[PDB]
Amino acid sequence: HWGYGKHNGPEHWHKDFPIAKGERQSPVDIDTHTAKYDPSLKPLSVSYDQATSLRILNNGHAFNVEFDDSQDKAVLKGGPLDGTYRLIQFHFHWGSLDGQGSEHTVDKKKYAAELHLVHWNTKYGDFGKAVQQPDGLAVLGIFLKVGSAKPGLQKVVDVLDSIKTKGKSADFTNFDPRGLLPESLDYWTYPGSLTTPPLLECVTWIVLKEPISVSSEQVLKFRKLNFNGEGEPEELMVDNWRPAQPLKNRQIKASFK
Ligand SMILES: Nc1cc(C(F)(F)F)c(S(N)(=O)=O)cc1S(N)(=O)=O
Ligand SMILES: [Zn+2]
Repeated sequence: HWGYGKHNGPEHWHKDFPIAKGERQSPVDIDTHTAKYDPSLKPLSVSYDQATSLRILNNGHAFNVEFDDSQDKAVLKGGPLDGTYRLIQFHFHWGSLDGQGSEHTVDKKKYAAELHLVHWNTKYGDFGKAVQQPDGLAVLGIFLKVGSAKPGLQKVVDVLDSIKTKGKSADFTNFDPRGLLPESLDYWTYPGSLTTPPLLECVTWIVLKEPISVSSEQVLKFRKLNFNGEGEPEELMVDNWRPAQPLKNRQIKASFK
């Protein structure tokens, strides 16, 4: 199965998923001097007040905090988006050390981790159908740097002990994702793909410029998770990030000057 190891990592994915070498793959390096401010971009709208979390799951490569997307509650609109995108889940990518972990990079700078809030275009009916469309998903990416603790992230941190190994899940209701957002919604956007297999090119990426700060203790607990299943040799869940891919025929647009 695909993973992030030497024999099943990012450099191997193309064999089972040829699209890995496609024309709009993610992540990418964001060259802040080449990104162009775009006035055609409408205001970004993040409406998470009615978000309903359900549970958290360790899927063997990261952990997903799932939400009830059977109704329009937590939605992302505006910005480069047309229509309404419903929040289905969020997860993170992190490193073994503070100097690495993020998937997107800024002027080649790697952050300690990266938060991905995944949303799907409601005009497609369901997530499975949305991922087969060029504009099926919108992922809001947020960088994490080590410094002060992020109060809104602690609830996630303290439940990780209960889902240490692959396949384990735990009830995770009443979690408010608004607590993971930085002050500014300034962002960069470009057409890309899922950063994990099947690497489908169905994502409109919206990466926030302002990172949130998390404590060393908080990220340390992320690093205590396991890639392996219960009762198997321990393989710490770290460095579950895909490196920057060729930008190719794409221009990254900035919402700010
Ligand atoms: N866009 C998306 C969709 C999924 C999906 F699988 F849920 F579809 C995942 S996953 N494998 O980590 O859950 C990850 C992403 S990402 N890293 O591009 O934000
Ligand atoms: Zn991701």
